[PDB]
Amino acid sequence: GMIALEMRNLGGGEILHACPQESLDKPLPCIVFYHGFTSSKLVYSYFAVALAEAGFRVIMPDAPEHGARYQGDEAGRMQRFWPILQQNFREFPALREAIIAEGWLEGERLAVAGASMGGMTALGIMTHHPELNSVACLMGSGYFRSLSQTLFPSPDFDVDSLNEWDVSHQLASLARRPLLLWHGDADDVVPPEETFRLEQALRQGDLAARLTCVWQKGVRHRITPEALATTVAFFQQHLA
Amino acid sequence: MIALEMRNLGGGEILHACPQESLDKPLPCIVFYHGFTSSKLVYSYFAVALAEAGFRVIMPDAPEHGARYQGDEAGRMQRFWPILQQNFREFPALREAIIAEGWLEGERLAVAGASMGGMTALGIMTHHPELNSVACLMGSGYFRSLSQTLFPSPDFDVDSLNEWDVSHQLASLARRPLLLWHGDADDVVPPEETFRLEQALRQGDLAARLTCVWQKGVRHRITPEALATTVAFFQQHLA
Repeated sequence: GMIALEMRNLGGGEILHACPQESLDKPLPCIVFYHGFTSSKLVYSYFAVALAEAGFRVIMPDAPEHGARYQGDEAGRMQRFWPILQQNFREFPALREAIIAEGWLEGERLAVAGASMGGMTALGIMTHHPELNSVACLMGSGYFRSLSQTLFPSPDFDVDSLNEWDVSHQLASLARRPLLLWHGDADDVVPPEETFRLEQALRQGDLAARLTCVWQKGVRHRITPEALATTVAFFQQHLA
Repeated sequence: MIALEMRNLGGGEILHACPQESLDKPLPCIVFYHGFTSSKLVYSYFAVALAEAGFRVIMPDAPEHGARYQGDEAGRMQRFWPILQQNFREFPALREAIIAEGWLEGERLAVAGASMGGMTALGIMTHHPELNSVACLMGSGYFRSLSQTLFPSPDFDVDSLNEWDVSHQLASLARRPLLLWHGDADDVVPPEETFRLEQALRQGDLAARLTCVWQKGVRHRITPEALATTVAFFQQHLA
């Protein structure tokens, strides 16, 4: 069916909202989707299209220093990946409250998803919010302390700031609700081992009963039609 | 606020996006072609961005992609070049279908695409000087030579690409505004493809309508800057 999409201000910033046309004036199951680093909610808006076509409401915010928040300091942003990620985690409760205040959320049917930096965001949120319906992380990681040593390392940022969010001491929270981990097995940006290590830790700990882990052979750091279909099908089995 | 729908035209599924207030009105239209092994849904952010700018956007499936993909992953990898050639050939019928829907205002029609889709847009250009403007993002016009290195297709007659290859008809690329965008670290479609076309047009005195945009350090990926450049280009030429 037909979907509606709009840019709207919510919680003090700009979001992208998509939903079925026939449900603009109704609460719905909602997915917050977080975009990747140096990308934007508009570049990742195909997730909103695909999920709204499946009947969901999708809310896409701007990460710090991205989208309408970006002021052109490209070199500085390159040095602030990890503080940007940390602020992304911290902004989730206020965003949830703003969604609820709009009348957009049906009950407790709220999920969180993202790709790359956005998938890292989703996993960190999950450690603090296992009441969520379900979570998806595509070509991401939960091992922030480790990965911040090599991937876009941030000068003058204390790695201890990531302690509360890193998934190493939070695996039972990741096991509490349905979790999708997707990764291309040839990723040359976020190593596939980030996701393999998490899958193996959950399985070895008897914490994998709610885990869906999908690998795509030969795929690098890019979302494919198969990854998108996997994401939609996952939410159709838990959030719908 | 924009509206987006899937529509079935003559047995082919298309993605259509436009401003909600204009659903029942003709508009300037952009046909956007997706990349190889991708789909119109994965590239639908172009439809979102351009509809937010006031355009109607029509996105079809390439042969063996989207709703036309019915299996044979391995076979599809061997058929890049016949898929591209058939993508060129389908444009007139697609335009006729768009017009039959009442979607197109006059002759205000442009084509664009990324990767294989940008190749498609350039090939269409060579045969359609009546178009308003054309955009090719991280693509190439040098089909005959590129077919020997990028996803080569066995048992495909390369000579059938000669009628489409831009290097056999440089003046046709100069007839209308043309955007070439490329990331200079692209490891899938080499940036040299775009550099060589820009230089060929400049050396032929055929670059007066050419806009060439590079992004330093960017690989085979559409960035927010590339997307903004595409929107700004069509605003310049469809206004």
